[PDB]
Amino acid sequence: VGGPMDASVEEEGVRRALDFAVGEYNKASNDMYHSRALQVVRARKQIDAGVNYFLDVELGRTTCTKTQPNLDNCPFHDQPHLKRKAFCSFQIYAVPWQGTMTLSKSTCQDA
Amino acid sequence: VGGPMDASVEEEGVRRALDFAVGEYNKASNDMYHSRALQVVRARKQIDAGVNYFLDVELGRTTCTKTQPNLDNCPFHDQPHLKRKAFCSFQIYAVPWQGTMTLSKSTCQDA
Repeated sequence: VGGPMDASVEEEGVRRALDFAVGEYNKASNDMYHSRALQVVRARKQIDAGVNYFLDVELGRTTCTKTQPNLDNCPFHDQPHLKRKAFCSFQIYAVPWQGTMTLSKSTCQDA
Repeated sequence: VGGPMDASVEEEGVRRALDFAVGEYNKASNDMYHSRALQVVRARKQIDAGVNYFLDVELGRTTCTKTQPNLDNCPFHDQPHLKRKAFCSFQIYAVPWQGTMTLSKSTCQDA
């Protein structure tokens, strides 16, 4: 009911996946020795569609603290050394059946 | 040709996305002040399907260094304090048209 279906380690995409993983494990790992798979205890897979949102947005620093109300519409800093406008690029990954979002990518260039 | 289609900031899922993002921006940010969107310069979206692989795997530390050949089939450490078997869970996100993989999740419990 909804979850990942089993797949044979024999399967092409699974070998690719498993090779990739062990690969990253070794690259990241700090061992001078190479590790490799003894045995795959379980391999499953899930086709999963989601929407990516790409938003390019200018943010302004408002005059309200995070610990106060109305934040939605309160006014931007006009004092000279207090103001900051940043320009940001956000990538958001949305799985709509699940109602969840993740910030995949985030840069603010700030100016 | 292949890339993200424009979407109206008026659109429901986009407001959700933009609110989510600014939200995370503030949570992560170190400012005592709240930032909010001045203007959204550009908003696009892409429906994108990929396969998730979930692999549960026991890894063994082999006797070969990373800087030598045959690593695919070379033998595990048998000396007592040199051997390590770990048991790992890897989540791999594959976009097959693009031929790319990402390690989304990775834990080795080590024993």
